[PDB]
Amino acid sequence: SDPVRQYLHEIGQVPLLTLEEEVELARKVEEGMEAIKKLSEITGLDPDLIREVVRAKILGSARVRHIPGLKETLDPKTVEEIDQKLKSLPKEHKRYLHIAREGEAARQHLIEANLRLVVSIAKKYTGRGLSFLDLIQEGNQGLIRAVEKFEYKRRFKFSTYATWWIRQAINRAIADQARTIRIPVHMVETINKLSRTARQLQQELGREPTYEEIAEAMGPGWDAKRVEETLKIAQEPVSLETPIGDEKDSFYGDFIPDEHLPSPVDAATQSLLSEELEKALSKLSEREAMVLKLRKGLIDGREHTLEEVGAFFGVTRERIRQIENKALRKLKYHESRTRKLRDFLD
Amino acid sequence: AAIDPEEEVIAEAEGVVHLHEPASILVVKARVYPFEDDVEVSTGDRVAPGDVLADGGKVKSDVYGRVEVDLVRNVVRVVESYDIDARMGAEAIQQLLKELDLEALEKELLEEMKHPSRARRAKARKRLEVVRAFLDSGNRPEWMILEAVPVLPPDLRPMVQVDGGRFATSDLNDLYRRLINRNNRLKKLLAQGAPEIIIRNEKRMLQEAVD
Amino acid sequence: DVPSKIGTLLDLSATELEQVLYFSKYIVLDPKGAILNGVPVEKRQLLTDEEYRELRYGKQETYPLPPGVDALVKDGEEVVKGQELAPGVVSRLDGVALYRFPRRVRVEYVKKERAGLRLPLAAWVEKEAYKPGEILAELPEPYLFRAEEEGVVELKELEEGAFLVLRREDEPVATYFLPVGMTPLVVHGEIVEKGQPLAEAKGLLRMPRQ
DNA sequence: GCATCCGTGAGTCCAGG
DNA sequence: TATAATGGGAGCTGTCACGGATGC
Ligand SMILES: [Mg+2]
Repeated sequence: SDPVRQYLHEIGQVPLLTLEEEVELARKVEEGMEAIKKLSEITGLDPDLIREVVRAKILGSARVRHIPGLKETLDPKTVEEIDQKLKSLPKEHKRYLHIAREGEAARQHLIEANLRLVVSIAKKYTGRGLSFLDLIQEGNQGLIRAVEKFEYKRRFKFSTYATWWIRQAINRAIADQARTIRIPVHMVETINKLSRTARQLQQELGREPTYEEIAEAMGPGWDAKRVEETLKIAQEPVSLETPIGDEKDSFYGDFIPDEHLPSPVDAATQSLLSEELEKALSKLSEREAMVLKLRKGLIDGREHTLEEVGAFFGVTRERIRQIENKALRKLKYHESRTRKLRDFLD
Repeated sequence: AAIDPEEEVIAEAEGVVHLHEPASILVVKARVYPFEDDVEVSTGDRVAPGDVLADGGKVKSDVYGRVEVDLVRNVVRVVESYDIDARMGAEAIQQLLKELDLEALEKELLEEMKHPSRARRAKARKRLEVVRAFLDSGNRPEWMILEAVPVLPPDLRPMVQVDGGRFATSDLNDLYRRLINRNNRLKKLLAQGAPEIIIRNEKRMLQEAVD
Repeated sequence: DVPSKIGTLLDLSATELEQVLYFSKYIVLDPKGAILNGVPVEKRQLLTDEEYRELRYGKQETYPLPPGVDALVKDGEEVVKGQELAPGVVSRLDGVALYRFPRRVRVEYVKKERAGLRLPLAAWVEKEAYKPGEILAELPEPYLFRAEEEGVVELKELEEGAFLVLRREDEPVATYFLPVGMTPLVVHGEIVEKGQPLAEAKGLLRMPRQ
């Protein structure tokens, strides 16, 4: 019922590796990687396509799916075709097919063996934005990189090299998802550095630091203004459903207006403006009203150049500019008289 | 063989080899089949009795199982195992929902409705209510399993800058984000061919995110 | 939503639909002639992880060998339930045993050589070859096998039985074979002239087992 | 046939903070 | 990028009462 207890059980199924069993699975993995390289040398097919085919038949038909790097869609038809053209090899070549299969199975068994290291490492990363189980699955991506990159020949135990890629993976996830508004990795590291700096400064000052103390202890290039802006960028969003009162009647969204959709006052004012603009445009002849309705864009939404208004009216650009002048002047006179439009200038 | 050549073991003269004091011993319910010529199945292939293992057709399969081509010992090992299709989760259940022929269940349960015991009548009526709801409706039972989870339009779950410049947001945003992260991580653990246990855990966690 | 609509249609109790949906039990869609505990696999039957892994990948088990103790059973060799796999390991299933990381590799090197012995005709048992352990000769009284070359002694000792090689100057000059029942009287690297005692044979001398 | 466990519901509006 | 590291931690304690689905 409790997902992490269930997953701790599934993990305690696979027993841990003896130094021999670990070195053996490691070695088989390295040699199967080698064998896929050799099988590409032999067949001239793409090493990644080769790897995905060997992997397909290892895991089973339960899982075959299109791979993004692969230039070909990986369905049972084409994996049967390529598995057949692989089985059509000489003994000393088809031997590399058997090698790759064994290497894939060693890979799965070594991963599933070291699945508990991931848990023991991610338990120290909770309360940092991400769920325990989210943290374990990122540690599992770390375990996968580490299996595919491990060199038994260096004589090091597996745990030592895996722990690096596991820590790497968990930290990249924490820095990549824990924020609703996502902030690049380098910037998150800068923010955290600034955190720890201010904490040192306060733990020695007996009080919080100002922007200036932090801009000093942070180093050159950093002025108080920059500390300020970096903080303003780090400011996480807050929930609309965060309550204000003991009762559930009170949310925080219930106080935020909507400044996008216009108010009925606003819309009505635009309507009265449109109508009064029409009323004062009609005192112009339809040519000068039309020249202005084009040169500003109250019709069709866009304003025209003088060449367009003159090639529409069949008149020179000086003449259409001139009847625009006189249209504007007659509108200014009508406005000095009736004063019907002043109230809309705000 | 060994890490560095100067520790390898080479045979100085002709002799047979004997292996004493092994680290541990592994009993496997399997079937052995030696070979001398070219072998025609690789490790990972599943084979039923009557299948061609090695040497052009001479040595063949006795038992139901899965192929382990031991090259050191020059023998094909077939480990007793069926090709059983047993699944987990909503992909399985969506299958079973697709495979439900409704009218045949309507018939089964109408027959059931004649039963003397009041209990079987009650349960077959209850079930028939669902079957006939889906029938009269036009609704495919598998629709109760989501493949494409829809996204509510942004304005009804907003990211709004309040007066102070700070941001308010809705909880549906953090829920959807959880969903996209677990879905993307799943797609990437699939492409990279991750083990079973891990894909199971990602699948479960993804269910709970949709929940 | 009780009573589950999905759980109603497919005749699955809430407990089971949870177990399949939240990944605690497998549900079968095509048994493919699978079997378990003798009963064959019926479609839509619910299987735990142990059960499904058994049917799908095969029962197996590894048992550890304490250090220094060898195997009672051989590699590749079929074993039965209950059969002890080592002086402290008893196997819980049947099938083929397999070795995991042998500690000691013993190579038996074959040697085909030519060696000479001298015996009183009375005691010899004439045969065209001599099987291992087969009697070679029966002597009535202690008889001193004697050197037939001058040289330095290379005394190579087997489990039972011995090889004396005399070598004048590095180059070998004689290879004498001393079978079971004949004690050498010389030490490695000894100098012997012709006719001095190499070995005393008493009673019967038979071929060694090796 | 009875307990037994499950989920679901439990008055209106108004102010603050 | 390489000593080696291999199964988590809370829980939260004083409603009340129904209906309706699930086990001896
Ligand atoms: Mg500074």
